[PDB]
Amino acid sequence: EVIAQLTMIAMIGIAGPMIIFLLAVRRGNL
Amino acid sequence: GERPFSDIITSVRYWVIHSITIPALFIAGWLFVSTGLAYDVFGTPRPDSYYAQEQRSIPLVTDRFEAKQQVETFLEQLK
Amino acid sequence: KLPEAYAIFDPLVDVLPVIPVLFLALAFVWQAAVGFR
Amino acid sequence: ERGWFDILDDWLKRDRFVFVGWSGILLFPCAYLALGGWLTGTTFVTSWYTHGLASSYLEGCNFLTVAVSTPANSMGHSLLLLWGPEAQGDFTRWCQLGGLWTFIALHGAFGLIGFMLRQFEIARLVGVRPYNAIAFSAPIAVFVSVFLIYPLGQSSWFFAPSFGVAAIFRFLLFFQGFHNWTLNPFHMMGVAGVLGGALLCAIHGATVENTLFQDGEGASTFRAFNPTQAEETYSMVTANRFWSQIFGIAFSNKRWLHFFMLFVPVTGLWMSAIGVVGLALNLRSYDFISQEIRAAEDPEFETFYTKNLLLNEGIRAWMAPQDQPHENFVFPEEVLPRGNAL
Amino acid sequence: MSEGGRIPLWIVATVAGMGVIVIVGLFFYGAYAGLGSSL
Amino acid sequence: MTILFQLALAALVILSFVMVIGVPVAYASPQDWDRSKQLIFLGSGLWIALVLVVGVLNFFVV
Amino acid sequence: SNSIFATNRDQESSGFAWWAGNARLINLSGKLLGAHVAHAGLIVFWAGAMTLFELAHFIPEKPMYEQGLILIPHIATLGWGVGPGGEVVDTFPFFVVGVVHLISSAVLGFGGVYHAIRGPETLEEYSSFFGYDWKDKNKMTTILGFHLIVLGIGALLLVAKAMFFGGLYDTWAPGGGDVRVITNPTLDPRVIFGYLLKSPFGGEGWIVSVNNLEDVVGGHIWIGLICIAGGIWHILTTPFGWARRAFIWSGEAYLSYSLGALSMMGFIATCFVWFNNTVYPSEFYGPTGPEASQAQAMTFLIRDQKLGANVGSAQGPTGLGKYLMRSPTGEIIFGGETMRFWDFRGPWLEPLRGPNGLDLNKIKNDIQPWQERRAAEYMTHAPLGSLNSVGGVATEINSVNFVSPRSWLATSHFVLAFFFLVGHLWHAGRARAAAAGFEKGIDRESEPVLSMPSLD
Amino acid sequence: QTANLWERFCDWITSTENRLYIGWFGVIMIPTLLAATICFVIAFIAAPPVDIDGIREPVSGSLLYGNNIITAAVVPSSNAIGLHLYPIWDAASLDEWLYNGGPYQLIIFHFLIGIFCYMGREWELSYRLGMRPWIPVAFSAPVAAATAVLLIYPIGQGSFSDGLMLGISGTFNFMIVFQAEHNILMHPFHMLGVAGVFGGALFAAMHGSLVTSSLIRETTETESTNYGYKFGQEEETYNIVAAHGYFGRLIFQYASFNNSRSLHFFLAAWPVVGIWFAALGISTMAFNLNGFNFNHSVVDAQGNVINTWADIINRANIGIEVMHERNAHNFPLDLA
Ligand code: CLA
Ligand code: CLA
Ligand code: CLA
Ligand code: CLA
Ligand code: CLA
Ligand SMILES: CC1=C(/C=C/C(C)=C/C=C/C(C)=C/C=C/C=C(C)/C=C/C=C(C)/C=C/C2=C(C)CCCC2(C)C)C(C)(C)CCC1
Ligand SMILES: CC1=C(/C=C/C(C)=C/C=C/C(C)=C/C=C/C=C(C)/C=C/C=C(C)/C=C/C2=C(C)CCCC2(C)C)C(C)(C)CCC1
Ligand SMILES: CC1=C(/C=C/C(C)=C/C=C/C(C)=C/C=C/C=C(C)/C=C/C=C(C)/C=C/C2=C(C)CCCC2(C)C)C(C)(C)CCC1
Ligand SMILES: CC1=C(/C=C/C(C)=C/C=C/C(C)=C/C=C/C=C(C)/C=C/C=C(C)/C=C/C2=C(C)CCCC2(C)C)C(C)(C)CCC1
Ligand SMILES: CCCCCCCS[C@@H]1O[C@H](CO)[C@@H](O)[C@H](O)[C@H]1O
Ligand SMILES: [Ca+2]
Ligand SMILES: [Cl-]
Ligand SMILES: [Cl-]
Ligand SMILES: [Mg+2]
Repeated sequence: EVIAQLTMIAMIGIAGPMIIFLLAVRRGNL
Repeated sequence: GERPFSDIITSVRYWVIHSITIPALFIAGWLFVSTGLAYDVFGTPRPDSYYAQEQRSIPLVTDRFEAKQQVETFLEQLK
Repeated sequence: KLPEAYAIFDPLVDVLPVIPVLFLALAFVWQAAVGFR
Repeated sequence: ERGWFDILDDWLKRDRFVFVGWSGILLFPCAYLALGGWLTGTTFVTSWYTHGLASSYLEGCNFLTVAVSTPANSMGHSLLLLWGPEAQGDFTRWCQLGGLWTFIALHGAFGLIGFMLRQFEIARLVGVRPYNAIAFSAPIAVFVSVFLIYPLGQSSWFFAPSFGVAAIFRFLLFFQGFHNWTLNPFHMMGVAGVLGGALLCAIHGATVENTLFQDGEGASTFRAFNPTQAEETYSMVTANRFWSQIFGIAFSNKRWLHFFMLFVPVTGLWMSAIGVVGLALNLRSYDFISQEIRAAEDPEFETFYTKNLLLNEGIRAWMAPQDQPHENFVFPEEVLPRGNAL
Repeated sequence: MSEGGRIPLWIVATVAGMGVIVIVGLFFYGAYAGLGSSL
Repeated sequence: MTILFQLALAALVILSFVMVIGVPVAYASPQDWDRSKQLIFLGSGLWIALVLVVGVLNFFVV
Repeated sequence: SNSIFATNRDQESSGFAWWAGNARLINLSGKLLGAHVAHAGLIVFWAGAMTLFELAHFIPEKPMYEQGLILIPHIATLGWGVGPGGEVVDTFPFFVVGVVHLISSAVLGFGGVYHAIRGPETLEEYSSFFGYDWKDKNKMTTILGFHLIVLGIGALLLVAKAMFFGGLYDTWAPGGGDVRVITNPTLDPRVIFGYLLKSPFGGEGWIVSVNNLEDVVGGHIWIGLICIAGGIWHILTTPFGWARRAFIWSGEAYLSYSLGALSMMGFIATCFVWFNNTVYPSEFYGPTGPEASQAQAMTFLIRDQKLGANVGSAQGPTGLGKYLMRSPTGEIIFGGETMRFWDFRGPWLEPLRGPNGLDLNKIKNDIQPWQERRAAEYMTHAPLGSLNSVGGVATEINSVNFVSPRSWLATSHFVLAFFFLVGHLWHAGRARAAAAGFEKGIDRESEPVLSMPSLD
Repeated sequence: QTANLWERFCDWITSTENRLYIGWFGVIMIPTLLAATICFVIAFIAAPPVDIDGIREPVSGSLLYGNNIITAAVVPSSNAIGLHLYPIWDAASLDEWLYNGGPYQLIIFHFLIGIFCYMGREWELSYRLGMRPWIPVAFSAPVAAATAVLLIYPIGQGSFSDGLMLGISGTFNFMIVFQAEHNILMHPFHMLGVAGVFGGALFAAMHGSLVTSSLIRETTETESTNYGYKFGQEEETYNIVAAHGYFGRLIFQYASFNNSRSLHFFLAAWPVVGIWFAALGISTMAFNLNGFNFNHSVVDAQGNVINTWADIINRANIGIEVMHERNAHNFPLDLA
């Protein structure tokens, strides 16, 4: 169960900074 | 007169160097414990080494000048 | 326990409660990316 | 042709990111070893042979319970040098005997000397009066009285404070139970100086921040200040009127205000150091003799003073066997003082 | 190679902070498992 | 049916993760807003449908 | 174009630094709408996700209060999922509440993100209905009225649950705690508003003393109609002159008023969960502090009486009864330190109480095993424990993983109520200073004190 | 006219010319603080012994009944009263009211109303003077702490007999019992409190010494340097660039404040937030969410407990626990 938990929170945790990064490279409306 | 830290830690050269040295130091510290070496350098009891199996008394040092030999005696009584 | 059909999603359910905390953290990532202007 | 001393003086006093100075030759090694010794000991080193205690991350303690603990009482006030007659050059035995405690205390003492010297040296080079150094005499008086004079008056370093969070809390409660230290007027003056200093810190910062002149258009007002400006950034006149009408009195002299902010906490810490020097000798403010005469003769007479002594008696009887293991105390259940039911 | 700002400071701060969170989280996990867990 | 139910819920989880990232990016992106707006509609309708599918299918495995 | 300062989202345009950045929204109704709806999504998200976490961790045969649960207790108190004595008979209602909140949070988050970054930044150009000016007193009272009506409907939903959709869990139900349909809600205003005029001190307890579901339901009938009526009132009127002259009329002032209101409610909730065992049933939340202390005295009374003690005549060391004594007004109460808790009332104890207080005849003859069980359970689940959830007094050794839900809920909401009172003071003082035009500091060329006579 | 005479009254109440500002908060503050002060002074000198723990064991608090300044206190109301309000008129006599600790309730309730109004009065005068409004936010920290020990803690424990006792030794009694019953030393909010007051004292000495260090020479060698500043002068009296140049070299440059507004905000915020957390410590231990418990947390391979310093603290806590209120407990757990 602990490998699954750490993978979920890793994917969830990257999602936020991933949004900022994608908008930064696309010169979006940050 | 030296470069600002923000210039250094946002440079590629800084991270090429430290992508190696920081993990290497972390792993060496890990191994210092996982090999058990930390116990023997500092003289810290392992979990099975606080008490002998029969006695439940603390190996307290009571002799100032033969304390070194007194610790050495308390340790031989474990195994 | 969850109903058994949902059991495979147990590790996901374990982590969802902390997501609101991530939104507060995300505000600082975002502010850093615009230089705290 | 200048002379090596002046050439060294030049290099030591170069304006660099970390100022060195002559004082740094003492300060940096001693501060680094004191800090490094504490981190080393709290991470890896036990207190099993000196105290019967686990005290390191390696043993399972956390940040609140790790410590570098004092040597065993049987060491007396030994300097406990690595090459001394107790450890005889054996680093492992030295750690097991508590040598890291005197290592940290003594490098710490000389590091504090180095820091105060740094305060003098930088003040002299920049051309300011050395009041920061003078204010630092209070931390020094506290460290010297608590970590050096107090154990030197007692039986051994064992009864000095151990360097740890929970270890220090134990030291507080020991001083309550054995010294009745809260009853000591030198501690009370110390408390007044610390709480009074924190009061002055808060009220002065709040007063400045709420008597600012509007020197810009922003709703966030920090940007409307220039370090080179000649003008006061807040109104002393409006601040004075406010506190005069709220509290009855107010500062009117900015120089006195800022000297008083130094005087209060510095004097308080100095007074607490004097009381601890007395406690080095068990010269306690333990009792009020008139209270004890009355209570001994009159079993209906009770005050908060007699109530706290009963607590002290509980602390001593219930903590001493494990806290003073060299004494080999065995207190049979029937002799332990305790109230009803508990 | 030595030019400042090739790696944006906001990314440095985010990754470094996540590293701090991971290591501190590991220490809190260790409060409940193995030595020091009371178990 | 138990596996089919698990598939529809897995699809909803995956679609959700795609929307959580894709919608703020699209909303704040200058170009391709016309294509983004249509996709956000499609994702939203599919999301709602999958919630209903999982909701109905729940009662065949619980 | 390619400029970092080119947007209005910086200190240069707004006058507010990044750490006060949400103040840049005061006069941007569209984006501020987004912020509020997104934040509502976060609340709803937590309710849903936390319930599913609780349910996934839930062992239905252990008491809830042994399991760190705070949301499932709220659902169970509404009568969902439980039977006699609070036993869990069906976890599916807990699952439904969790799922539906979690799904709903996606809709709120969608609308929040839309309004916050994609939709119109200000609403006034787009809609006279949804646009607003903080200084438009009539628009402000209209939006207040809409939300008052929404709140009144919410109160009537509780009533609907209690009277027409299964009832509520009643710890006081005759024969033992059980779900019960409320058919005769208390409508008499002398009772309903009598609660509001009770002293908050001991033995009275203001509204925290509500001790039966008929008063609870009837009270929510009253609050429902009052809120709907007040909402209609505020849609059809504008503030009277005396109100106009008394208040500050600005977004920040309105925020400060609500912060003072929420602080007060937070302190009230703290006392409710600490003392009240009717709308916070001890079956779900654990015993209250007073309850567990009373349960200890009850436990040793039972034990010692079984051994042959005459508990009525047993003089304790002080001269007061070791087990039983009188309150300052004469009622027979439990002795020892729990003399302070004699205002406690609970269903396991009331069968032993008569007109004079605890009845020695009933104590000698009528204590049932279920009462001994309940008192032992509650004595050993007293709401005492460490921050790392080691149950018991502070000197307890590690073993029991327990902190009462009552302690978690009381402490959190005191912390929150306290900072919200600080926020009230902050924003109330700032709103006054900003309305008067000196929130940025003293005008050097027009310093008021310089125009005042000296004090002396 | 009624409206004119009332407006004259309002103008006097809110006048910026009164030597001490009155104001609307002052209309409540002045009578409540006077009642609390007068009762406290009389009780501290002359009150007879009070049965704080409701076990007919009266504790003498007043000077005339055998106390000195260090041991005297106004003793809390009886444990038999609990949280009941006990005004004079609910007593059969002043004699009864005194035995049962009536004065304590009168004092603390008037005092608490008074200091809350003192806080509002700080807002009010700042508004009349055209000042910024957050001095009462700083004062809310000591107010919160006083409210924690006089009101919240007794509510949580069910009795004003457990609130702070109003005297020097009574304060120490409160502290020592609190440590046994909550392990407050191991609670992180008390730790933040200590950082607040240690740090506040440190930063006071630091700020005081740095400004004093860089005063501009304006006096002769005879007179006090204090004469170099004149009340209300426009120019700054010290060289903040010199002060910053010293402190930036003492540590490193970027660790030092050159912005005086940032500096003084920090001086306000550090002790205030620290004391907010201290007050929240007491106010949440009031509901028995207590300090960290690592009692027997370290165990060896066989299962023997290996003591830590936390366990030595526990032994002191037990000694306090078993001795305190030695005649008041009949049953094995102290549950409040
Ligand atoms: C600022 C530098 C500094 C200072 C002041 C100290 C101070 C101390 N150290 Mg630390 N140490 C340091 C740096 C320093 N250390 C560094 C860099 C290391 C890592 C190598 C260490 C590693 C270390 C260890 C491992 C230990 C110490 C210990 C100590 C303590 C005992 C020292 C001692 O007895 O020395 C004695 C030696 C001297 C005093 C040298 C003096 C030389 C004199 C002045 C020469 C005089 C010549 C004369 C004029 C010639 C005459 C000629 C004739 C023919 C006429 C003391 C507190 C011990 C300790 O803490 O025990 C608890 C200990 O075990 N230190
Ligand atoms: C409850 C938390 C919360 C909410 C709802 C908001 C909301 C808002 N903030 Mg505030 N803020 C917050 C906390 C919050 N903030 C905190 C803690 C700080 C201190 C760091 C700030 C500091 C701050 C500043 C300095 C500013 C704002 C501004 C804004 C507004 C515009 C944001 C923008 O343009 O970003 C653009 C960013 C992006 C486009 C990146 C992506 C952002 C989206 C929303 C992430 C969505 C993630 C989510 C998982 C998606 C789910 C999708 C799914 C439902 C389909 C917006 C209404 C700005 C403003 O007032 O404008 C007028 C502004 O200048 N905020
Ligand atoms: C009303 C708020 C509230 C309350 C009363 C509870 C209560 C509880 N939670 Mg829940 N939870 C909450 C909100 C709350 N939670 C939130 C917001 C999240 C998302 C992070 C969760 C996610 C969550 C999980 C995943 C778990 C719990 C669990 C629990 C139980 C164990 C608590 C514990 O060990 O804490 C430990 C205590 C701390 C970590 C102390 C935090 C101290 C904070 C930082 C102080 C903050 C002060 C203030 C807010 C900030 C002021 C700053 C100032 C400058 C203004 C307990 C019943 C556990 C459980 O048993 O579930 C079955 C569990 O596993 N909770
Ligand atoms: C209180 C919250 C709130 C408020 C005041 C608004 C207000 C507005 N919205 Mg926004 N929105 C919200 C939440 C809100 N919205 C949510 C949750 C979502 C996600 C679904 C959206 C997604 C959204 C989009 C995509 C658009 C808007 C638009 C608008 C504007 C025109 C709306 C209109 O004319 O509807 C007319 C009214 C109706 C069509 C009937 C509405 C009946 C609703 C659907 C059911 C109500 C039942 C009940 C009251 C809901 C209780 C919910 C509760 C349990 C939480 C207006 C400013 C439009 C806009 O800004 O254009 C420029 C637009 O395009 N909104
Ligand atoms: C969210 C709730 C809410 C809010 C924010 C408002 C806000 C407002 N109302 Mg409305 N009202 C509401 C709900 C609300 N109302 C409901 C539900 C009803 C139906 C009963 C009404 C019926 C109503 C009427 C008839 C009037 C208002 C009026 C007003 C305006 C001034 C009110 C005022 O001076 O308050 C402050 C209160 C006072 C100045 C009175 C003295 C307050 C005492 C001293 C406080 C005691 C508090 C006590 C300690 C706490 C509880 C204890 C108590 C139970 C014993 C203000 C815009 C006035 C207006 O002009 O409307 C056009 C007005 O005439 N309201
Ligand atoms: C329900 C659900 C879901 C949802 C999800 C979500 C909603 C998510 C979100 C998420 C998020 C929302 C995330 C975020 C994150 C964040 C982060 C991760 C951050 C961090 C930060 C940091 C680390 C910081 C740092 C810093 C900076 C930046 C600056 C200053 C300094 C400091 C250090 C502070 C899904 C889809 C799964 C599906 C299933 C179900
Ligand atoms: C003793 C001795 C010596 C020395 C040694 C040394 C010098 C050492 C050092 C050491 C060191 C130098 C170490 C370090 C360590 C560190 C650590 C271990 C850290 C940790 C940290 C953390 C964990 C963090 C935390 C935090 C905080 C604090 C705040 C913010 C948040 C956070 C969480 C980040 C010699 C050889 C001379 C001789 C012999 C004796
Ligand atoms: C504006 C802004 C902001 C904020 C934002 C927010 C706050 C948002 C929210 C959002 C949200 C609030 C979202 C939500 C979402 C949700 C979701 C997406 C969900 C989903 C769900 C699912 C998918 C489920 C599934 C399931 C079922 C059905 C059954 C059971 C199991 C499970 C759980 C698996 C910030 C701070 C960044 C700053 C910038 C601006
Ligand atoms: C549901 C329920 C119930 C009922 C309840 C009720 C019916 C309530 C009501 C309530 C109410 C009915 C409340 C009210 C309140 C009020 C208030 C809270 C007020 C306030 C005021 C103010 C805040 C003012 C201020 C001021 C002054 C004083 C001076 C001038 C200026 C001004 C205006 C600022 C009962 C308990 C039976 C049971 C449980 C459930
Ligand atoms: C390390 C202790 C230093 C004490 C000061 C000794 C200075 S000694 C001094 O040094 C000069 C060069 O600087 C020489 O020119 C001179 O001949 C010599 O006597
Ligand atoms: Ca701009
Ligand atoms: Cl006591
Ligand atoms: Cl008892
Ligand atoms: Mg571990």
